[PDB]
Amino acid sequence: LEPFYVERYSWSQLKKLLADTRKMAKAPHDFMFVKRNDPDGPHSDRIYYLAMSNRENTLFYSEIPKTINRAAVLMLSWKPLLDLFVGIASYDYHQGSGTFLFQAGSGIYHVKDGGPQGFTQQPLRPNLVETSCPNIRMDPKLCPADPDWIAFIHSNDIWISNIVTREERRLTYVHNELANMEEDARSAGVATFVLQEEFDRYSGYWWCPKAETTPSGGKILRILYEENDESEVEIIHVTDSFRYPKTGTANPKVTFKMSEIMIDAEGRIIDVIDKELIQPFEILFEGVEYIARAGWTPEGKYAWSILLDRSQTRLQIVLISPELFIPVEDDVMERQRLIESVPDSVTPLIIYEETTDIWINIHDIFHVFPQSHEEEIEFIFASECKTGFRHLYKITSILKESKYKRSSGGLPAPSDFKCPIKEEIAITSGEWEVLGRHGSNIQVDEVRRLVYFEGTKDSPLEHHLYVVSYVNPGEVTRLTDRGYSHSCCISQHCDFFISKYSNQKNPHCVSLYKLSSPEDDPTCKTKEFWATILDSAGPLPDYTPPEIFSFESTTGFTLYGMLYKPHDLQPGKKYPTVLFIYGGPQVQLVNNRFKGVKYFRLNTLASLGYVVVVIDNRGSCHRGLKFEGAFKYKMGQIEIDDQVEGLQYLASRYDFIDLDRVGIHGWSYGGYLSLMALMQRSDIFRVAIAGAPVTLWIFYDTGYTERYMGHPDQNEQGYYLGSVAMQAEKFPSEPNRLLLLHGFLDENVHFAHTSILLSFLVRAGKPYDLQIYPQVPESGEHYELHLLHYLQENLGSRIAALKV
Amino acid sequence: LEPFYVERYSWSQLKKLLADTRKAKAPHDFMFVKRNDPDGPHSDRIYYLAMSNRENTLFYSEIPKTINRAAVLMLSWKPLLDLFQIASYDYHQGSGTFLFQAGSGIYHVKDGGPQGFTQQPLRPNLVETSCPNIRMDPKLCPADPDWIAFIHSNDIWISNIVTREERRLTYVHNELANMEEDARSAGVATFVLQEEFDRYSGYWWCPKAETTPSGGKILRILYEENDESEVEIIHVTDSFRYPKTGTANPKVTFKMSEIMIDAEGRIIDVIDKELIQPFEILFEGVEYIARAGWTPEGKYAWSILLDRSQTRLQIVLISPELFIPVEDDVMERQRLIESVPDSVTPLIIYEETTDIWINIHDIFHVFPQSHEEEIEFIFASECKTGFRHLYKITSILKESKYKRSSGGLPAPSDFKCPIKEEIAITSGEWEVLGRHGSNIQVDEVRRLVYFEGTKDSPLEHHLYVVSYVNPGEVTRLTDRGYSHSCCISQHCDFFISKYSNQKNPHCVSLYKLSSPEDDPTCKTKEFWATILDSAGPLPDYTPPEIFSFESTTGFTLYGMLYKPHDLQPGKKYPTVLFIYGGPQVQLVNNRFKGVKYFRLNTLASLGYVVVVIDNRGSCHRGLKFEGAFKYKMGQIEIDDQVEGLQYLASRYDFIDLDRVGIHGWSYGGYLSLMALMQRSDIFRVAIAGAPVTLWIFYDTGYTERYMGHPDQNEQGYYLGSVAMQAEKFPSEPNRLLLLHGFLDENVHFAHTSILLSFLVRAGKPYDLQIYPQVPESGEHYELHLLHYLQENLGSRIAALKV
Ligand SMILES: *C(=O)C1(C(=O)Nc2cccc(CN3CCN(Cc4ccc(Br)cc4)CC3)c2)CCOCC1
Ligand SMILES: *C(=O)C1(C(=O)Nc2cccc(CN3CCN(Cc4ccc(Br)cc4)CC3)c2)CCOCC1
Repeated sequence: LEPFYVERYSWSQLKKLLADTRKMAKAPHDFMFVKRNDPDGPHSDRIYYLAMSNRENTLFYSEIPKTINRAAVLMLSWKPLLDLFVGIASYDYHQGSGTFLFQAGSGIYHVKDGGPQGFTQQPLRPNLVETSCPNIRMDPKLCPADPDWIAFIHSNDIWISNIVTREERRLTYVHNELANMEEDARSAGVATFVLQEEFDRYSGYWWCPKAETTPSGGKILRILYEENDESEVEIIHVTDSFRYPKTGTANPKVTFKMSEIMIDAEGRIIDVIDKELIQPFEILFEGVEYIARAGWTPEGKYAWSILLDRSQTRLQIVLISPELFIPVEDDVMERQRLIESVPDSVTPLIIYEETTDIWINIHDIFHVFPQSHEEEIEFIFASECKTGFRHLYKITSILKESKYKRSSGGLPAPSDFKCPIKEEIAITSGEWEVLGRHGSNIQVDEVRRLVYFEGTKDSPLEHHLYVVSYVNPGEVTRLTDRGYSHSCCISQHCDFFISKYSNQKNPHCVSLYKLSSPEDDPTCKTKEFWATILDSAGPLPDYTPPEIFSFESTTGFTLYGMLYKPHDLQPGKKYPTVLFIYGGPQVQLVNNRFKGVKYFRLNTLASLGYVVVVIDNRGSCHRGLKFEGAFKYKMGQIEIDDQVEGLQYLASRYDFIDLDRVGIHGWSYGGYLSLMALMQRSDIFRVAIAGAPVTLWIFYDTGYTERYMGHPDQNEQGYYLGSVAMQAEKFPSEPNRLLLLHGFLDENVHFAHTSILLSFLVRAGKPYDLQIYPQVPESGEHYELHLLHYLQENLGSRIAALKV
Repeated sequence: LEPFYVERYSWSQLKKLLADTRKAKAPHDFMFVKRNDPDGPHSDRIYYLAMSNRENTLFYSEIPKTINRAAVLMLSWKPLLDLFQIASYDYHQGSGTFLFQAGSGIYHVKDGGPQGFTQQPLRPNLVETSCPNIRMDPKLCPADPDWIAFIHSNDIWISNIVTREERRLTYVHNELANMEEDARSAGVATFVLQEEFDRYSGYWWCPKAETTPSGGKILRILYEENDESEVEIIHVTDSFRYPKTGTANPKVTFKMSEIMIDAEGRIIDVIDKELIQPFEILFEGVEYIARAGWTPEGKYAWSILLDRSQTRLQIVLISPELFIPVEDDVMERQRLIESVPDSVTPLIIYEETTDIWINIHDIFHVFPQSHEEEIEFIFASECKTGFRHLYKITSILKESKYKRSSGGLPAPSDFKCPIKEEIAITSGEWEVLGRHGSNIQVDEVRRLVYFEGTKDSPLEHHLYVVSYVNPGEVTRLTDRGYSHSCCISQHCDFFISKYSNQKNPHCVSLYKLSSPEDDPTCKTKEFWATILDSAGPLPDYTPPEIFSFESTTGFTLYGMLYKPHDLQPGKKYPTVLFIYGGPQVQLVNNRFKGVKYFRLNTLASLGYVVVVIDNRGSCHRGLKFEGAFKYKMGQIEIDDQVEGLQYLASRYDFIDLDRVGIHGWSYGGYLSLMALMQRSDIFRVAIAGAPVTLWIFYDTGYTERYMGHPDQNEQGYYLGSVAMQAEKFPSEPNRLLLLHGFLDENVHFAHTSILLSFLVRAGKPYDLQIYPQVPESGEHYELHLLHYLQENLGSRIAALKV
């Protein structure tokens, strides 16, 4: 078997090759369906959505016709909703009023469409909400109970503002803008760094969906909101500064407040009353580090929250009555009578609790039914805690008065607020997961008593949409077609769904499907294609898709991989191999989706003469908790076995794979594994290129690290064995084998990781290559040029093998 | 001619080679104290600082009245201090008090005063404090050695070492405050003055106490007070005030603490005094306080003041009568301003200009005042002939035409003093040295001045003496064949020389000075004793050859040549040019290069020709030679380097002109980048360590001296800033390697960072090594550099690789 040698391009030639082959718009999303209710007209529904038509991500609408010509294919045209001469990330809407609300740059704007006002046939001028606030307003939201009222965040404080009356009032005085960050670490209504980065919770305030009428003929509006104290939280610097909770250090001090807003009959503010918890957060919610999720019951009787312990191994869904909140009062005497005024019946309610020896994966599935009985609550939730696969469970929990009495002056026991479980029915089950993250949610038809959900049942390589009864769960009907991964949205009216779908051969597509029922059984569901929203571009002419492969592993699981065969393959000749790797939690690289946009350059590599290989090792997602839990406390210790195992699977089954000439490359967790690879399996991997790698888990945040690696105090040996900075001595003593790439201003994986590795590589007298991108298209081009040139001169080419 | 290829070693082999080949401060800050004991054997005790891996500390040696002139006396080092349960020191002849900082503490001891001479180590006595933070820059009051001053959290404090009384004199800085919020300091020299003018202290004791009626006294401290509020701020892995070229330097003034002491040495009172008119009014156009002190009797403070362009120097006398108590009360203040007579004016005793630049030095000697309207002093200047010579000046202290009471502002020449006389003491195509320890010692009895100079050669420093009265015969006291660094005893009967040459490691020796009985002004020297024996020629080290070549520019240029060891006939070798090439430095001279530049030898042992050349701009060749790159930094240095390379090559067939690398640090890293950028044909690889890449990112004091304000020099700043010219770099990799420390506070990493941005944006390849924070860093550097040169310049694979 002869070794193949890649063309040795000059730097100038490689640059040109890359510029020619290079020669990604946000596909429509945030769909909403509004009925036309016009019997004489041709359209059942208008859909609104966000999309890029190098453009503003903006609002569009399309017309859903009552009938189609089933001989032809209908392509909906995109009608601009706004009169435009930055972007719109998200929008808010109120059905009764037809009020849209959204941020675009510095301005909060609003418009009406689809309400009592009727339906525009032309773009609307966005109406700016006037403000006196110096700085940018963030995270605006319509009050669902009065669309004249919005809320927003200015300088880490909650404000409300009336789009009719022009009235603007600050609700919280927790922070002053002209201040030092060491001086002021307090914020209200804003989710802190760890909750954004590690739990994907972006908002920290929640309009109560219902009014309460005042006897005068006015009303009370309400805002549940998280208030955070970051005083005790590590501060770090980047070429400004922010509060980063390093693993094993302090997370922010947290609590629930409730802003109660009295409005008169003319819609002017009478008074604002900031309320606090009757007993400090730490008493009422023992053991709870993070507020993962919060909102309200549909009628606003209770607020709810999903609460986690620091070790993220215990989850509690808790009901919080507005009555548990008493005004913020200076005088002890006056304050003392308020606490007596609160009855002992008004206690917190833990409607659900679960635990695992692995970890809770937080998700966006939680549906509450209307309350049929004061003493009960009925809800759908998803959990891996029963079977080790995320499944939907319909639960009834009893709102028993607690044993604990505040009047007595004692402290509450652990299980004092636990609620009995009347009913806990599994709606789904199997060796596959319900998806509850990154847009994946459920839709509940309360009339037909059905629930639409996305899942891995047909294959862990493809997402499909499914329906099932939550009343007598059995048959799970798949609604999307096989041979594609789907990302779906269901109309609130549950008579339509939209799928964004693709596969390795074909670019993403967006289609609309009409849902029907046979007249004899409403619970049974069929789908018919209705219209295209976004036509697939079509197979890329210059792009050759990889083949998906699998192999039963010695670890007892199937492992899936992608193999990019060298273009123009020669017989008898063995080729140099590049392993591209992520291999960390919460991510799957290997699935039936178009990889031609993001991983187009794995194709470019194949074109130069490299075998390219990707493998989802254990710890990767869409394979259930047991498969994910394999590296718990042992990050870095197993992933490279699985990668090597798969590489030897392929090498015995194909002989164009030259095992003497394997390179590995990855960003973030991949950068980490690329370093671990050269360190542990020096005999397999000739070169390792580490992009922005984790090199020292003690330099990484609480929410992520402690979930997978525990508190460092109780896992020094795992933290040590998983930290490449601490094991510098194990790298090769010959150069041209280790390449480090890092953004200087990285705020997720600090440059700190790369510098601390560099000081330890120097102490250990080890060689290294480094590249830095100090601030942007120009950086990307330099990366790809440097990567291809490094692989050529140090792996692929003639001169590379001479160099040893 | 068949090309030599260096043995291709592995990383682990090279690391081992460096480690095998790898297998302490010389006596300094000397002082001579007379024994004054007729029956005893010794004339003098000498105190000095030295290490014998060890703490730098105080030692003394015994100078014998006589020696056996057949033998060689090695002085033995007696430790003066007892180990505690030192970088500098102060001394007070009359009392024999030593004062010095050792770690966090200020200690003191007595030797050689009335209390006599110890025969054993003394126990350092701690100066007790209530101050939370570390005390800096302790100094004895020359008027009363019970009192010291020191700096604490950027304010001046005093402390009596007998009474233990402690008092803060200035209230300018709040320690517990944001560094951006509080930017005032007192008695402390700011970044640019330490870093670009080597002034380290910001306050000066008046050397005399004025007696009061009560039997008490008044002690005086002149101090600088700085406001750094408008100065740019930069942050490193805290933050500090860095004046970027063309931006604001600190706001500066003179202040004076009057300290009333009673007859038992208790502080009665402390009065803070400010200039009667602001600094900007009294000293028009002055930006920098370069130097300051007192006249020997304490009648005047003195100062050497520079303009922003560093082309005007003034020496100014400042009477204490010029300061008034700080009074926020308008009525009181006006009354105080009226009470100070118009006859009391700053006296500019000297003023000079140049179209090149002023070079600040440490030479300034004031003679005892013999008349009230005359001051007699010795200064040094390049401004008359373009070489630094000593001038004896007498200036007339007339009453000024400006009268404060007329409510006007003074005109630019109102404070200028007539020059009664200006006499050259030295002259010639050579310079008096006045920096890095070089100064004069004036003998006021025999009317002679000892000084250091390049008179005999630009490659050797020598000690010289000459009369300052009928200047003529300059006598060389040090011996030819060595570069010397010297200190003269205050009694002027001895001198010490730390000397070396290319072949021999540094040595320190004591010489006795004598006069023939018939002429005290004639001076001879006799060897007396060795203070530190030379290690002897290094066994493993092979000294380079000093060469020179007559440049087309019309100057002799000097270089050093390391011939490749075990030289083969008919074979040509790869050449490493090592470079600094910048102002204020000379790499090529007759000194031992076996410590600092030992690795240039290692290179030659591996089969590399090594070249070093002092291009124009380098020092010790006078102001005209230095002035070559005025406004044009980066545009001429590499021509000289290449001229000397081409010269060596057309004389030696063993230089492979097709395989030249260049390497340096700082200015040398700059020129290494400039080299590959302008002379791509000559240089295969540039290794740039801590390069300046953007002249607007460097400081005021240095950059504006050599390049002026950026507005006056758009083209020089552009052409001299390599980061502005990233597109002129090679498109082929393994030619450019950058080395930087992330924490550099002189050449910020920012220079490397901005360069990388433009290299990326221009699609250019580069290599990078970083030292994040320590002897392990140096070893890795040496290891990466030798291996890099092997792989990419001098080995067989290197030739193949192209
Ligand atoms: C890690 O999580 C994180 C990071 O991912 N950083 C990062 C930096 C730079 C680029 C990317 C995107 N990535 C997309 C896939 N490409 C594959 C590839 C391209 C080109 C070639 Br020639 C081969 C393979 C690589 C680049 C991601 C993000 C969070 O913060 C820390 C850094
Ligand atoms: C520039 O002025 C400055 C600087 O000099 N930095 C610096 C950093 C690290 C080391 C040195 C010491 N330098 C001594 C001379 N060596 C000669 C040599 C050694 C080894 C080999 Br293999 C060849 C030649 C080189 C290193 C100096 C200091 C001021 O601030 C900016 C950085």
